[PDB]
Amino acid sequence: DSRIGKLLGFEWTDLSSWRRLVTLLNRPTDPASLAVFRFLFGFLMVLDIPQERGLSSLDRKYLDGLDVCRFPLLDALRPLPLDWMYLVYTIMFLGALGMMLGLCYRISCVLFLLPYWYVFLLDKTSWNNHSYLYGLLAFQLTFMDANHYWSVDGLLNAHRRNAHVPLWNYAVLRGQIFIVYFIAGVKKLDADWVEGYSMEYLSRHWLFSPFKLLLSEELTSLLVVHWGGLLLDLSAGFLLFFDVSRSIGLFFVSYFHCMNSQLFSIGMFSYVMLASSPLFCSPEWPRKLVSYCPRRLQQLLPLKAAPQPSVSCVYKRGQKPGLRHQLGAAFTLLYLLEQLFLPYSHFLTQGYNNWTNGLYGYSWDMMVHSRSHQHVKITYRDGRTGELGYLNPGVFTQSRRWKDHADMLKQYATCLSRLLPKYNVTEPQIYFDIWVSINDRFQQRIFDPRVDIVQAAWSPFQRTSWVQPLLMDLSPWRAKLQEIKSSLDNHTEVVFIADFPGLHLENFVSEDLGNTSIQLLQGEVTVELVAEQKNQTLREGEKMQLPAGEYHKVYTTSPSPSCYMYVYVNTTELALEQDLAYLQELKEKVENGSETGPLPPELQPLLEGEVKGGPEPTPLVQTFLRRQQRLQEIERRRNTPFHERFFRFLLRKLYVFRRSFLMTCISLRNLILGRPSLEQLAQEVTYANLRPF
Amino acid sequence: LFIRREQANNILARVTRANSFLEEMKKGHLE
Ligand SMILES: C/C(=C\Cc1c(C)c(O)c2ccccc2c1O)CCC[C@H](C)CCC[C@H](C)CCCC(C)C
Ligand SMILES: *[C@@H]1O[C@H](CO)[C@@H](O[C@@H]2O[C@H](CO)[C@@H](O)[C@H](O)[C@H]2NC(C)=O)[C@H](O)[C@H]1NC(C)=O
Ligand SMILES: *[C@@H]1O[C@H](CO)[C@@H](O[C@@H]2O[C@H](CO)[C@@H](O)[C@H](O)[C@H]2NC(C)=O)[C@H](O)[C@H]1NC(C)=O
Repeated sequence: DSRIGKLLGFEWTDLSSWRRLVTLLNRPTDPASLAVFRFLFGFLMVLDIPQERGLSSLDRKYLDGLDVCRFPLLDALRPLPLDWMYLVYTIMFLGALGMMLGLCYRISCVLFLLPYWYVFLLDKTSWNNHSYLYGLLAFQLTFMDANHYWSVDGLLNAHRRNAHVPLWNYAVLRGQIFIVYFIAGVKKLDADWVEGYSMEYLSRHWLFSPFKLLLSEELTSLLVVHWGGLLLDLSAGFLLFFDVSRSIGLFFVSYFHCMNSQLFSIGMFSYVMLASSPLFCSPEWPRKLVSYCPRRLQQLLPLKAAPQPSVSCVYKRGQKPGLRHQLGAAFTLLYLLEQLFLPYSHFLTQGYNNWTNGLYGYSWDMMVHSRSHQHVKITYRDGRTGELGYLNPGVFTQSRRWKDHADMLKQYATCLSRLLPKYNVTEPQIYFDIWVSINDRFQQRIFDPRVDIVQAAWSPFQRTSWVQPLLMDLSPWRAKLQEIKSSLDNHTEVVFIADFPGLHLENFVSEDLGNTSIQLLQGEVTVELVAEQKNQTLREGEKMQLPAGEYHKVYTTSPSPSCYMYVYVNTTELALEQDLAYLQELKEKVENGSETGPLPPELQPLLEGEVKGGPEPTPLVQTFLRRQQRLQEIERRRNTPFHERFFRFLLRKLYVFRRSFLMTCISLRNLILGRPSLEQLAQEVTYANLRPF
Repeated sequence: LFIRREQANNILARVTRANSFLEEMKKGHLE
């Protein structure tokens, strides 16, 4: 009756003592909405396992014999053989089905939870924010009585058909969703998001077309995308709770999630969040919806009678709370407190700290940092001969997150140290030099290029000494940089570098990049040409013309970091483009009747379009024909009806699911009966990789 | 796997310019 107790659902007196808080978190409630969320979540995970978890492409990731570098959270974890991995994924699928249909719920939740976290912890390069959310929701749902309504276990056991559930299930779920929204909102108060640097180019998508009818492109790219996102995160946290402001909240959140689904390729995150939004409605909306149906349809829909008493809730007559009620209340409070604390727990695990904070995956800092890499070099020194060699950038790896994070770099170095000695390299010392920029800043080194990473020092609870600090003092320069970058022609390209004192950059400009120049913006550098061993000292605003096809070094001699730039034009491509344009112009002139003189023999293949009964085409002819074919293909792709695209999408997904099923069957047969001859295995694998059509 | 000195010190090389939203599923398949 009290106003303050009706907008929150509990009087203050219910929090006076422990025995009355346990009686509030175990109040009876209708199980209707929890069952619907359970069904949708299980179905979505069933759909998700063959697509994002990687059951389709599991035969090329964990292939036996292939030597690859793994990035597990713990060094003790190791993948099992491929067949047992397929068995693990089969257990995941069975558990997801059990959650969907509510059959053996408490065993199905375990069978889905344990394999999922094994896969999640086996690789650090596949930690999104939605995988963590799925794992957390499974962990919560393992303890919630969500099989009371619309479940097969209800049909089997008569004490769980339309039975009450304690209130703390809804409390935990709503708290999780609110934490997601609110922590995302507060994390998006970084200076980059509120200024318009994260997702700067997203305003060009056609879905933002109506907004441009009233605002310019830049304001649409600042007010709508960034500030709108922040405000929507906070408001989606708060509005859905209160009854007065739920329709508006549901509308905005649904529009937000549909647009996110179309704009990005996150996966099932948007649909899962859409499913989670109705949890804030009344606990009995499916029942009232079922009531408003014809009598004929109700013979298949769930029941509509009031739920029966359950032995998992405390009823007010009195009843002394038992043991499971207290554990439920404690679990709710502790879990929510831990979820609040974990995103801000980076002052304990300082080893994973970098330019950003902590490993990506559990901070809810979605779409806030964009990184661009310019170069990566790996150098090694043999411990016996003393020779120096250079390795490929990303050899023996299946992901590109080892560049940003130091803990993964240490594992990469150790893996290379173990693998190299079979290529005659004894006791290598491995150095790294990586150029990365975040949110359109100056390119700068992320790791020290003089430290032997193989025999360096790294602990999870201490700061790494070989990670360069971010030069945020050069942050305000960005407004100038675009002005420099927007004044160039259609051929010129520009690169920006900022370098530390005492370090030098050695660069080998290719023979194609003629007309390359270096200009200094801030600091003091000396540029050395090694061809004649001549070095020139440069002051601010001095331009130099570098060779094309020789080494050159730039040393930073100032006491503070120095910022400079490269401006280059690809002369070879320009000459090729002019020649190709001339050839196309001559062909057009011949076609329209001009240039009445007989065509050269080299031009004859161009008009004919087929090299038959004549000399092989020149490289210019081959390039022109390739460009013509590519243009025709693009034109054909653009001019396609919608239904063809939808049909191709459905066929591709059907192929993915079919390959997953057939490979899993082959693996299970290998496990149980045995392994047939090689020819039979090859034939079966060929059958698996067959387009449906 | 070994690469020459010249190819390992070529900063100005054509790279696949793009951003990096780490919360995006990789394509996985190809033509
Ligand atoms: C990319 C964006 C947010 C990142 C994100 C994502 C992808 C999520 O999945 C989240 C799920 C739960 C919690 C937080 C999440 C999150 O932070 C902004 C996307 C902006 C949007 C597409 C533009 C439209 C904005 C509103 C809806 C328009 C209202 C009308 C205005 C003119 C006021
Ligand atoms: C050109 O200038 C550079 C920059 O000072 C000279 O290099 C340094 O080289 C000396 C001699 O080997 C080293 O002792 C210093 O440690 C180097 N400096 C740094 C910061 O690393 C280079 O020798 C000069 N070249 C010529 C031909 O005079
Ligand atoms: C400079 O222009 C050339 C044009 O030839 C670009 O070359 C393509 O570059 C790739 C990658 O090295 C080669 O595999 C192709 O053979 C080149 N195409 C040709 C020869 O037609 C080159 O990428 C441009 N940029 C640089 C830095 O050289």
